[PDB]
Amino acid sequence: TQTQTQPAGNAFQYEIRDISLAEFGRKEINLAEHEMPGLMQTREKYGAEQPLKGVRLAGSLHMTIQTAVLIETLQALGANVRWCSCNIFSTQDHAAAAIVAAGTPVFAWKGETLEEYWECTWKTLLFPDDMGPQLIVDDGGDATLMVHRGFYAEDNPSILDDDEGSEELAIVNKLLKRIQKEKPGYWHKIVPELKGVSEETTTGVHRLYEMMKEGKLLFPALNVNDSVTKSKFDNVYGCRHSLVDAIMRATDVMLSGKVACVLGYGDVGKGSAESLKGQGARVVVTEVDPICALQACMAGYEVVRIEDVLDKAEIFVTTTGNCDIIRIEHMEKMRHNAIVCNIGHFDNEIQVKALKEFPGIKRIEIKPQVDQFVFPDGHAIVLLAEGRLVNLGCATGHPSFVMSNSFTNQTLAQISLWKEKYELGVYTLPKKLDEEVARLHLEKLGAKLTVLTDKQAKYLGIAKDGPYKPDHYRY
Amino acid sequence: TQTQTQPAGNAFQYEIRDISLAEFGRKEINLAEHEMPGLMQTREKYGAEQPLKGVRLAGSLHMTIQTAVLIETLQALGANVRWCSCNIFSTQDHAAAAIVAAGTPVFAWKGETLEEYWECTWKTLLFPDDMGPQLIVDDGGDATLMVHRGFYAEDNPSILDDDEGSEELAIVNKLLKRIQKEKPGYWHKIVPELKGVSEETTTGVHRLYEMMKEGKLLFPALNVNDSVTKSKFDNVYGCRHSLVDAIMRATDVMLSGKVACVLGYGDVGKGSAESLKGQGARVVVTEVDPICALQACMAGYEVVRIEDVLDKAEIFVTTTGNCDIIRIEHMEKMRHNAIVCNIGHFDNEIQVKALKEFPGIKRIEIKPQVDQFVFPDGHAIVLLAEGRLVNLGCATGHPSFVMSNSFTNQTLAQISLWKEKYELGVYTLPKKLDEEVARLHLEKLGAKLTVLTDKQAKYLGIAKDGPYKPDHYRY
Ligand SMILES: NC(=O)c1ccc[n+]([C@@H]2O[C@H](COP(=O)([O-])OP(=O)(O)OC[C@H]3O[C@@H](n4cnc5c(N)ncnc54)[C@H](O)[C@@H]3O)[C@@H](O)[C@H]2O)c1
Ligand SMILES: NC(=O)c1ccc[n+]([C@@H]2O[C@H](COP(=O)([O-])OP(=O)(O)OC[C@H]3O[C@@H](n4cnc5c(N)ncnc54)[C@H](O)[C@@H]3O)[C@@H](O)[C@H]2O)c1
Ligand SMILES: Nc1ncnc2c1ncn2[C@@H]1O[C@H](CO)[C@@H](O)[C@H]1O
Ligand SMILES: Nc1ncnc2c1ncn2[C@@H]1O[C@H](CO)[C@@H](O)[C@H]1O
Ligand SMILES: [K+]
Ligand SMILES: [K+]
Repeated sequence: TQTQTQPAGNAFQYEIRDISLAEFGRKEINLAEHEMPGLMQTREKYGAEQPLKGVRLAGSLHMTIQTAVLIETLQALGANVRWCSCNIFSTQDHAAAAIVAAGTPVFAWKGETLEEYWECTWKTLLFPDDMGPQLIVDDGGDATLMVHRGFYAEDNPSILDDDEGSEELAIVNKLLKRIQKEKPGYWHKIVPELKGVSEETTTGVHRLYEMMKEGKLLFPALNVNDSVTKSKFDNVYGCRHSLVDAIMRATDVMLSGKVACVLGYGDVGKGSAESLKGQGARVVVTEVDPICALQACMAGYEVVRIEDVLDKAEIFVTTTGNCDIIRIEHMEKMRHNAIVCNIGHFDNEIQVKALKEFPGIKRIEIKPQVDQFVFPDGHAIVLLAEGRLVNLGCATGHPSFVMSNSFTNQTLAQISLWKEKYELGVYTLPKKLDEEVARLHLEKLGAKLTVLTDKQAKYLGIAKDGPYKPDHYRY
Repeated sequence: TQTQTQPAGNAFQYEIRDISLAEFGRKEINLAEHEMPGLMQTREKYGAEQPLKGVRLAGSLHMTIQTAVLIETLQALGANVRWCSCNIFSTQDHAAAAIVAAGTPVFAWKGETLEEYWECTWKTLLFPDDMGPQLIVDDGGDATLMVHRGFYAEDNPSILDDDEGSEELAIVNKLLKRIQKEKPGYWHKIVPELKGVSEETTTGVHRLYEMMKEGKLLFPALNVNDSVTKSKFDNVYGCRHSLVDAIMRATDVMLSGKVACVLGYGDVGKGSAESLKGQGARVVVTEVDPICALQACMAGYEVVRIEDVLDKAEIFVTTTGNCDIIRIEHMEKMRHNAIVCNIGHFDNEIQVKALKEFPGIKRIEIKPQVDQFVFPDGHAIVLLAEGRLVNLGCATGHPSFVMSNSFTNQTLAQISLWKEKYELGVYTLPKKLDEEVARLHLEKLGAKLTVLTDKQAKYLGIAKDGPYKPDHYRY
């Protein structure tokens, strides 16, 4: 994909698809602001204080219209922002253009190659005068991964020669090796000034705990995914909206009456099942966790192993955050034109590589991000977004109103990481702030909260203004 | 209510309504055993070990057919059991009779007075030879309350002279005064031998933390309510079944098209709203917690203050565990024959006392536990179960299959309290045991659980046999 970079001598750097989309992007941002009252009210509340004044802030998170409102909230609070997407297909090019037109470095376009993706991550982290970010907003942990690998590779450069059998890790290694030649010691220079990362998603938080357990985490992390107002809203209701949206845009297939296999029944699987059930699909669920499996049964879904429904299901959606959920031997047995997609993580929930390399397979692009793979025996499957996040790759991701929850959490997390003294570890926002995120969205919905009386507050032993629930409450 | 006590010289004591109901109770217990695979498999698993051999075990928990299977599970593991109900209307007299016919002390019948209720609690706690329980199963904390008040009043008997403006506390104080006269030092004798309590319900757990906060808890407690397989199944799906069941049995009123006000949207409120929505009611929800309120909005419910639906709703259900949810000034404004009921706690969610004492009000019993209160202006309301737990008071409570979750947790909690050396505090069962509770119920449902491969287990950093989720996971 041919891109536009900043003119020579421009005040700031960028790389996007098309700056002429800016006016359209700005119109949709204006509409989205009205749909994001929590984010806009937080922008107003902290505006005078300027809590992020001058902070070098790098974000690696889907460059959508919703993220544009987050970027401009962080800027309204004083931050000096650079941004890239965290997925090669998730950028909305009009959002990127509108943000560049406002003067902000963005390195993101829809349809990046993997090489381009990591080059964009580097451009985002590299601030002028060979500086780095003082705070990072991350979704999936790729920016955090690059910082850590760059730092540890400066101590032991041989790790840049072990790709672990991963073509993508080879890309990262080659980039880091080039940076060692161009900017020796860069990562050791910038890590002491990087005061924290706020991480958006379940897989990114898992990566943070891998690092913290090995004693390798280099700076504090705020787990935004596990705010109640994120995990229980974005992951559930966001996917309820955006999964079926993407399937409809990509394929225009009727869901009603079809068997749809949802693999996983965590937060994303729960919302995904509801997304399809609302259209009259008969949803069947796979799970490894017996509690989640029992929840699916109590919702009226049949709990199956994938092999049990290869002759029945015509839609498969992976939601696990795990590897090798839909294997090549499964796809060999699927019904003709069965739709195969992933809403969980990266691209390894489906064995996309083994599918592409299957002997004698023929690939036909129906349209961008919709690929029919025809097997020699004559049956085909339809893969969406090359097995990457389908809601963002084939539609527009979650709608603004729910992203206002997630991004109010991100804003408060950035403020907290900057103002508070966190030790090395992974933290969550206090429950009273989590409650505030929800509270800010009630007025637009016409929802009126009841206020505890003095007698009731004493009876329950809680304050009228919260927090209302014990620390361990599950909602 | 005329009761039957054991014959003079009987091997054991009891007080129930009618022993002739035993054969009917036993038939329903036989059916319920098939619906409770978690309990029945737990019997087989721990049968040889006899982990509760000889343990004096007192239960204060709704004397239902489901509790009969729990009692006989505890006995099948060796326990020496005595039982009473924790609510004056919740006993199923046939269940009580079937358990007495099997040789077990039960002090419970449907329609006790408050004085009789506390006399039954005392008969349950008092073991032969002036002994007490070594373990307690409690639901709502009444037995735990009596033990603590008995112990502390032996140090300061003037505690028994302060009724605190409560007729029911006056009943407890009068009984404790008699026990001080008949058996001085009884509570100081039995407390050192009482190894723990396992508490079934949200309100009882709240009481445990209040005692912990005051430094007054006298023995360890296992919080059964907050097992995942209890709170997210019993409190939710149990009420989804048993709320509408009770409303239908009590009133035979069509829910479809009516506005039904559910006050509270925690676990019980969530299940209650689903109970009514399934019949085409238009559910409106009240809440003090903005997170729970936002969840209700995302489910398509209008969130209101009760005052905005007094001219609309014809059903009101309190689910809060809090006091003074439905006030007399609300009931004065309700639509004619509006149904008013409580599925939360005790009898103070609705201002039943103020209703009974309202000037000029007329009470007409339609049938047991269904009372029409006719106001002087001609409008009436229909109060269910005198404002006590409506599912247990006007129907049969939760169905056996979901109680198998709760009662497998109770069984495991009793085993744990007996075998492990807990300190003074409130504890929950380990996640792997919580998962086991769910796993035991999958076969009857036909659910097929997937097993992680070695590669997937390594990828996620978990064991193939669990636990599958972080400690703080909310499901
Ligand atoms: N695309 C989006 O917009 C979006 C939104 C939120 C989160 N996410 C991503 O979605 C993924 C899931 O997130 P979550 O919050 O639902 O996590 P979760 O832990 O709540 O749920 C994942 C579930 O997958 C199950 N699972 C794991 N391996 C399995 C297997 N082999 N077969 C069947 N089930 C299996 C687990 O038991 C678990 O219940 C993560 O990668 C997360 O980052 C994506
Ligand atoms: N009848 C049954 O079979 C049964 C089953 C389970 C639990 N319970 C009982 O039900 C009650 C609720 O339990 P839970 O697990 O749902 O507790 P919970 O804490 O999950 O929910 C209670 C909800 O009530 C809300 N609330 C409190 N005061 C309010 C007010 N004035 N107006 C509106 N909302 C208000 C709280 O914000 C909370 O979300 C407890 O008393 C519990 O012991 C009964
Ligand atoms: N419209 C969107 N804009 C930005 N991020 C999104 C959008 N929809 C979903 N996401 C995020 O993508 C993450 C997965 O990488 C989810 O945790 C979710 O918060
Ligand atoms: N059928 C039943 N038998 C015994 N206890 C029940 C039944 N239905 C509901 N309960 C319990 O009553 C408690 C409320 O006192 C709930 O926590 C729930 O576990
Ligand atoms: K969107
Ligand atoms: K029942």
